[PDB]
Amino acid sequence: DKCKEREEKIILVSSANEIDVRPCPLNPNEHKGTITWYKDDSKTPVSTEQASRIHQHKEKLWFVPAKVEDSGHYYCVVRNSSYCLRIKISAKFVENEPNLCYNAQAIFKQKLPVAGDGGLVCPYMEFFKNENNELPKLQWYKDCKPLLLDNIHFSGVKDRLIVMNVAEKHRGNYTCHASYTYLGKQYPITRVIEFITLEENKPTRPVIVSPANETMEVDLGSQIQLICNVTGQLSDIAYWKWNGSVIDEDDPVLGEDYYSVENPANKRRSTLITVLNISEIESRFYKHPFTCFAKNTHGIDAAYIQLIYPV
Amino acid sequence: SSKMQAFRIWDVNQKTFYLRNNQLVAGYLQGPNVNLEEKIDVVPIEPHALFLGIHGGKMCLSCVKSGDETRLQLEAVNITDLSENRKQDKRFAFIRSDSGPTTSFESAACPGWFLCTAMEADQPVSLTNMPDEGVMVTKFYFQED
Ligand SMILES: *[C@@H]1O[C@H](CO)[C@@H](O)[C@H](O)[C@H]1NC(C)=O
Ligand SMILES: *[C@@H]1O[C@H](CO)[C@@H](O)[C@H](O)[C@H]1NC(C)=O
Ligand SMILES: *[C@@H]1O[C@H](CO)[C@@H](O)[C@H](O)[C@H]1NC(C)=O
Ligand SMILES: *[C@@H]1O[C@H](CO)[C@@H](O)[C@H](O)[C@H]1NC(C)=O
Repeated sequence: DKCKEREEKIILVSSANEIDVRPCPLNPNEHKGTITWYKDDSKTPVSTEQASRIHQHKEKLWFVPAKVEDSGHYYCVVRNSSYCLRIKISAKFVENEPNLCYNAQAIFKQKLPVAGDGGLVCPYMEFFKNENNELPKLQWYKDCKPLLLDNIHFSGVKDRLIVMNVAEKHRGNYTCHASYTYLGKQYPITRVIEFITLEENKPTRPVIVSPANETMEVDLGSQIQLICNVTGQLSDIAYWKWNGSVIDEDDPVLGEDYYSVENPANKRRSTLITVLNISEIESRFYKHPFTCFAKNTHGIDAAYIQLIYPV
Repeated sequence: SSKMQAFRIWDVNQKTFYLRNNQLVAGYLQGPNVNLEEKIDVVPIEPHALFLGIHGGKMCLSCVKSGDETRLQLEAVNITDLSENRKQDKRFAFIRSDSGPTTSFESAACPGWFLCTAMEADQPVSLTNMPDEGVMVTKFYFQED
């Protein structure tokens, strides 16, 4: 066919007995032609008369109201004098589980780190804005019981629920409810959101436990190994530097090796070792200290060893 | 450079990242589609500077300008093979700025352009020249797995 054809991986699950809207999932670069919807088979177009339940309006598929028997495939075609693309979407309509104000299959997972103030957003309400560009007044619930939006503990602003001082006690399945007036009639809207609290984990920085800005009596013409012992994530960068320069492979006297050991109790505190093998002590080595650097996104850490002649 | 680490990301409006026609987009994922969430693999250059990528660092995010059109794009380049000393590789680096509990990423190769998502769901992740405008979302929650 003279049309690109594409299938959407994302399957949106909606609630039955409620109004629902489905837009044609096209990237900005695919909005040149008019969109036209079709049902299970790419030849049968969806009704255009707003009076019927499943009908197309404003280039979107409307289920006024949606019913379980509507679960299936639909197609939206973007055609133009010299372009045509057909997307195969998948819609599924469920019903609230026994004595529950929602169905698990429609849960959107939303998380926030504790201690601070955060917000949950009632998904896909954008389609239901009145002609004056306002989203309908939402009423929030937590685990099917009403939620007091006292502007002190919870604040309902537009399409989001601002939660003051997130804590474990806020975990639960919230449901945002709304009522959209379509062609005189009024239909309900609900989205179930599972709120998960994240424990604020510390941004650990690499710690050099050895060397510790010390000196070492070494004889001329001998061979030594300078070991750098760092504690941190295995992903941390630990390396040696001499006179503000890094050890290059082309150095016939200075060769370094790297080896780390994972901590079986806490991966955040594993050991990273960087050994500097000095084949032979040269005069220049006593002129400047060997510095070991450890770093990551958070910060860097430095420690050195200053070689000295034995007294 | 050395090693990489997987991070979870989602903007302040709870949108997550996933691929649509091999193009990174932000939207809301439900139970079944939860597996489509893309984690961000990062390799730290220096503190507050890093390379961003997805799929085990097989593809990296970058900023390229066609004439004057600054755009974000995924390239098939292993994150570890990137070097801060190579001029071209600057396009894959971002500067991490932190505002309390949120983070923001500025393009190292395209100064002034920050990573952003749109208010409307299921839109591609892009770069904004005007973080002040507030029309696009520039704040995210960047947490290491
Ligand atoms: C939300 O409900 C599901 C089942 O419907 C349950 O497994 C889950 O634990 C609930 N979420 C929370 C945060 O309790
Ligand atoms: C590194 O970790 C600690 C440092 O005190 C010690 O138990 C271990 O032997 C050290 N190993 C090396 C090679 O420095
Ligand atoms: C490295 O050390 C040498 C002397 O040991 C010095 O002449 C040189 O300038 C140093 N390198 C830099 C970049 O300063
Ligand atoms: C070691 O010296 C460096 C500067 O050369 C400094 O940054 C570091 O904090 C020192 N280490 C200690 C334990 O004081």
